[PDB]
Parts: sequence; structure tokens; C-alpha cells
Amino acid sequence: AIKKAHIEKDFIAFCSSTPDNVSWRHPTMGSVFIGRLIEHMQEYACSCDVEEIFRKVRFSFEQPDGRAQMPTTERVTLTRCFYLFPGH
Amino acid sequence: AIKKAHIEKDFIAFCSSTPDNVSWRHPTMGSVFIGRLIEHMQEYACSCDVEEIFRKVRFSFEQPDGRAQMPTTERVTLTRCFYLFPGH
Amino acid sequence: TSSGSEGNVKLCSLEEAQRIAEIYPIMDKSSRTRLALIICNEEFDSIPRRTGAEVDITGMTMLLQNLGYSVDVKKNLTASDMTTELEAFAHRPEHKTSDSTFLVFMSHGIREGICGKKHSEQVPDILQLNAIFNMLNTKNCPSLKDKPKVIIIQACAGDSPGVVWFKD
Amino acid sequence: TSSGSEGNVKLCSLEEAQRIAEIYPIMDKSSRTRLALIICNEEFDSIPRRTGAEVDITGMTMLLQNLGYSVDVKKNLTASDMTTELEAFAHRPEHKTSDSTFLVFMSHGIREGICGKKHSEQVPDILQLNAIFNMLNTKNCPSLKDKPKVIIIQACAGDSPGVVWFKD
Repeated sequence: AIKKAHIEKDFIAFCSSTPDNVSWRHPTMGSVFIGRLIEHMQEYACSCDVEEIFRKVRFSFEQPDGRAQMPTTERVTLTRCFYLFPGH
Repeated sequence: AIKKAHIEKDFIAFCSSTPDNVSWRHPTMGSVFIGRLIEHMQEYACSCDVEEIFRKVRFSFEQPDGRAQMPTTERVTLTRCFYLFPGH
Repeated sequence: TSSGSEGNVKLCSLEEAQRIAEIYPIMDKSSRTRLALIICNEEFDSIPRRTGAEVDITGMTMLLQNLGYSVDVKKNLTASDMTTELEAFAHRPEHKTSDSTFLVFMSHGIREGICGKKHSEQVPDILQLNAIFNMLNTKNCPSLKDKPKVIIIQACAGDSPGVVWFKD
Repeated sequence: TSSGSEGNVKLCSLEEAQRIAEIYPIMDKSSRTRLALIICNEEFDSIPRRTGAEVDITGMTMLLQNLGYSVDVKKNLTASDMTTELEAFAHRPEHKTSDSTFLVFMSHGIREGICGKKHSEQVPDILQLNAIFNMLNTKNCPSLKDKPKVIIIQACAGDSPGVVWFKD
């Protein structure tokens, strides 16, 4: 027997900046968004789901400086909370 | 004194279906996504933020039938949790 | 009780509110002027009538009011008229004394965006999602800076049924 | 301790795990074969070199491994090569015994999408985000059905600084 399934589901995309806008990269320290994501993943993977971690990353960019960017979550079809449960 | 601010921030879009795909509407009962959103807002606005409510709406569409659609959250720049606090 | 202003929306109690730095601030209920806009296209020139749209209008309007928003309802508009209306909604001074807003778009849809009243395959009349965000952002709508802007869209994103088969 | 397999990622304890129907199921650590792909473009034909990309590769690779994923790293690919590689990654049988995946794209970017190695204003070489989802969805990648697919993109979405001025 065959069953129907959603073609697109359980996706989440996290981009470094909003449409039309730039993303920044330090020539020796690396990309700002990437470094910020790693920092937040290391800290919040244990206690938060990926949607919440991504929100926290956006918040860390809230106060703009000379080099400003606002990371964006796009095309979400997560129907559940995705916890990484690091260590398990 | 002038200060810098993100051009695009604190947005969330909730669409009725994924890209390329259809959304359904009962000729007398109304749109499926709209009716489902109202039902979930009425129930979960008190205890959940808008991102979580929207996720629950996606979950209610998980098991596809003859008329299937997967609502999508798009272009999120919410840096905080948005609770409606209904009654206050 | 459903006889109140919140209607069928379950109430958040004082003990529940205290249980909930990571949240958007809410303005004083007495002074705030919350605004919401619904654009619904039922009657079209070429595309078949959207029967049941009145149920969607009634439902969303009552819900947004229940959550404390003054609701503006506009019907059967072209993409140009929607742009004009969204520009007008962005200029509303009540947004300054509001903590958030809700935009609702309900119409026939394609991959490129939302259909206006005059849309046809020969002469397209489409409002892109990209245009909605641009009119409501910090540059074109400074009054809603740092405030949640929720956009709801009822429309097709294309022609595909959106399904794939799998066996047990 | 950082000497372990999870490195600098803070561990989720057994009491913490129990405190957390609304969650994606996790496969047994002993049997699962978690996969992740990183595509990073550093050297280009026309666009200036992306100095510091090696720090991003090192960082993301170590992090994804720390979270239990076997990481595939591919460098300096055209849009056609990325499509081929993503198709190859979708066909990997380890996905069947995996509970999730992570895709990382790092490159120069424009509004239309991610730049390949041969990209120029005259002869564009762009991978659209729409193409990434299509190759990883249920139709083209049935092995990751009902499983979280996380896509990370480091790129410009255009030329604008992304800022507006406001006064105090």
C-alpha cells in the first residue's frame, strides 16, 4: 500500500543576513555569523532547540555597529522541536 | 545624535503552503489554514509565543489527506519571543 | 466567557503571565492603539470567485480584535491598490502607540506572489512578498521599529498538490 | 572536558534530557550514522579571495562533529558542481540510519543566491536556495523524510549595508 507524504517538510534555513543586505567576514578571525553560531551552539544546544538557538543568534546582532547584519531564518517546515541532546 | 538600526527586523511571515504548492479552501467552511490558525491562536495564545503556535499549526497538517498542504514560516527576524498575553 | 472582548481566545492569567529579556514588551492596555490590516480578494476579473472568503474575513477579524487589535478590512484590490493601502497603513500614527501589528493577505496565489483583482496569465497583477516587507520595514515604517510584524498569507504558492508517495 | 568527542559543546545531562510528542526523535548513539556537508568557496576566478574561510571551515567542521555528525567538506565548486555534490549527498545510504542532517554553504553571495567559483557579472554562476531544498526534499531525498534538515548559509544577500538612521 502507498501513502501520501508532504514533499517539503522538516526544513529550516539560517542565513547570515536579510535579503538585499551584506554579511561580514574578518580576514583572520573568520565570518561573524559563523563564529556567532558556533558560540551559541556550544552554549545552548544542551538546553534549547535549534529554532530558539537561532533566535538568540539574531538577538546578539541586535545592536548594530559599523559592520551590521541581521541573520534570517527562512522556509521553516519544522513541525517539531529539534533538540540536539549533545552527549547522547 | 543619530544611531544605526537594522532595516529589516522583528518580522515573521506565515504562509498557507510551501513554495510551488497549493492551499485549500472550503466553499462554505472557509480556508483550511485560516480556520486552523484561528483554532490554534484561540487555544495557545495564552501559553505559547507566535513561533511555537505556528509550529503547532504545521504539526496539525502533518498527516496528509486528499487535500494536503504544509504551511510555512518565512523571513523570520524576530529577536525575541512574542507572547500575545490575551486578557492583558 | 465568550461575551467578553477576547471572545473565544483562552485568557492568560496573572500567574501564567508572571511564569512567562527574551520577550517583546507589551504596552499598557489603557493607552495602546493596536492596529491590524486584512486584505481579502474574493471577486476577480478573470480568476473564479473565492467562495467562503467571507468566513475567513469574519474569523480573522474577530480573532485579531480578540487579541486587542483595531482591524482594517479592505476587499478586491489590484496589486497597485494593495501597495497604496499598505503604504497608507504604514503611515498610521496609531503604530507609534502600538506594540505590534498583524497583516493578513487572502487571495488566489502563484509562485511569484499574491494575485490582485485584475490578474490574468496574459496581464499579470501580482503583489510580491518582498514588497510587503519593504513597506513595513524600519526605513518605510519607522513607527513599528523593534516591534513584531506578523504577516499571514492565505494563497497558493503554485499549482502542485505538494505530495509524494511512499510505501509501507 | 574539551578532550572528549563533544569538545567545547556544553553537554546535556540525563536529568536535563528528561526535563525536555513535540520533539524530533533521536536515534541510538551506537547505531546511528549522522551525516553533514560543508561547501565552502574560497578561491574564485573573478571575485576576490575569501580570506579567513579556513577558520570558518575548521570551526563548523569541529562543531558538527561535536554534535555527532560525520562531516563532508567540499571546496571551490561551481553552481553545477554544487548541484552534483548535493545530489550525491542526498543519495548517501547513511541517511537511512540517521535522524537528521546539516548543510553548510559558505561563499560570496548576491540577491539571487550563492556564488560558484566561476561567477562574474557577465557570466553568472549562481546556486539558488530553491535548488538546495528541492534536492533535499522528500521527492529527491526520501531517506531524510520526517527528519530535520538544517541549512546554514554564510553569504551576502545583496550589496546594501542593511541599516537605517534614527535620532534619539
